[PDB]
Amino acid sequence: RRWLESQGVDVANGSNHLKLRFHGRRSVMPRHPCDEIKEPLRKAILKQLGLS
Amino acid sequence: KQSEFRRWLESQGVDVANGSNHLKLRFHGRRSVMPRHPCDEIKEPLRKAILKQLGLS
Amino acid sequence: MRYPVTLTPAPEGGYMVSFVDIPEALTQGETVAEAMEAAKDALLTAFDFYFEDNELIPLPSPLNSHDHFIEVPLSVASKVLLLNAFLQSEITQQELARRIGKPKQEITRLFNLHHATKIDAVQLAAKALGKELSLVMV
Amino acid sequence: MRYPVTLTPAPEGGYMVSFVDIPEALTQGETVAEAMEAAKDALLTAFDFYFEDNELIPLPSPLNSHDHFIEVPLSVASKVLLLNAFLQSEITQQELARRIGKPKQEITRLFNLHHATKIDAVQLAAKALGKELSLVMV
Repeated sequence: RRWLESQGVDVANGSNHLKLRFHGRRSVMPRHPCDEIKEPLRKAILKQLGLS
Repeated sequence: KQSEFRRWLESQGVDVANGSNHLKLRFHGRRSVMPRHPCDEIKEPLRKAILKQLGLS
Repeated sequence: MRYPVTLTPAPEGGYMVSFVDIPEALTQGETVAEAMEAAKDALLTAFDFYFEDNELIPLPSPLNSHDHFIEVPLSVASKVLLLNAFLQSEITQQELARRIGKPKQEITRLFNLHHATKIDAVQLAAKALGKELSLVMV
Repeated sequence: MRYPVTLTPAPEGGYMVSFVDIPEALTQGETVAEAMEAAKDALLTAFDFYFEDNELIPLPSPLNSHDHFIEVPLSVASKVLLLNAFLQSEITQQELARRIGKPKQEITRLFNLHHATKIDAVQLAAKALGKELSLVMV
C-alpha cells in the first residue's frame, strides 16, 4: 500500500473508498493500509487506469 | 359562509380536528374533510356532499 | 400514484372537488386551478384519517384519458404503500421495530404524514414486512 | 436495483470483489460476509465518478438465480436514476433550475451522493427532466 499510492495516478476527494483518476481513467480501491492488498486487485486497477 | 357551516357542524356534534390543511371532520364513525377558508362561500354541492359523507344526509 | 379527481361545476360558480377512490376528500375552488390545488391538499389531508384509524388506503383507480388527477408525492406514496403492507401483515409496531433494529418511536413516526420521509427507512420497514419498495423511471 | 457482484477467491486466503457492470468498483474482503460489506462500500463510491464526470451510469445486468448482489438504497438509486435522465435530456443545470423553481445550490446536491436525499425533490427534478419517478410494491 505504500507503493500503490504514489506516482502517476491522482488520489483526490473521497471518504470511504479512494477515488483515483488518471487522465480520464477512473478506479477505486480500499484504503485500509494494514490489510494485505491482493494482486488481482492491483491488476484490475492498473488495467482500469491504463486502457481506454 | 363556510364559517357558519362549520358552526352548524359543531352544533350537531361533529368534531373538528386541529390542523393546518383541510379541516378534518368526524361524526359517529364517519369522516370527511372540508376547506379551511371560513370567509369562502361553501358551494351547495360541496355542502351536500359533506352532509352525506358525515351521515347528516 | 395518481388519483383521478372529479371536478363538478357549481351552479353558483366554481367547482366542487371529489375523489372516486377517497370518499373523505371533498373540497372546492373558484377556478380549475384553485380546485386542483385544493384537490391535492384535500386528498393528502384525508389520508390522515386512514393512518389514524389503521384502515387500508384505497389505491387509485386507473386513469382514463382526459382525467384530472393528483400525482401524490413519493414521500406520501411511500408511506401509503407502507401503511397498507403493515396493516395487512397484522404484526405489531413493536415487532416491526424488533425486526428493523430500531426503537418503536421511530417506527411509530413512519405511520404519520406530518414528518419528513426518509425513503431508506420506509424501504427497510417494508423489507421487514416481507415487501419490497422499488423506484420506476418513466 | 440490485448489482450482481462477482467474487473471485484469491489463493492468498479470502475473496476478491468484482462487479461486471461497474469497472471502477473494485475491492475485496477476506470472508464471504465481509466481502459483501466491502462490495456495497466500493460500488456506492464508484458512483461518485459519474456524477462528477456527467456521464451515464450503467444499470445492473439482470440477476441470475444464486447471484451474490448488493441492493442499492432507494436514497442512492433515486439520484442514480436522476443523473441519467438529466444527461439524455441535454438540459442545462441552470435551465432545470428555472423549471424546478429552485436555485442552483439545491439542484447541485441532487447530483451528489454525499448529502441526504429528499425523495420529493428528486421526483420533482425528474418531472422537469421529462421523466416520471414512481414507487411500486409494498
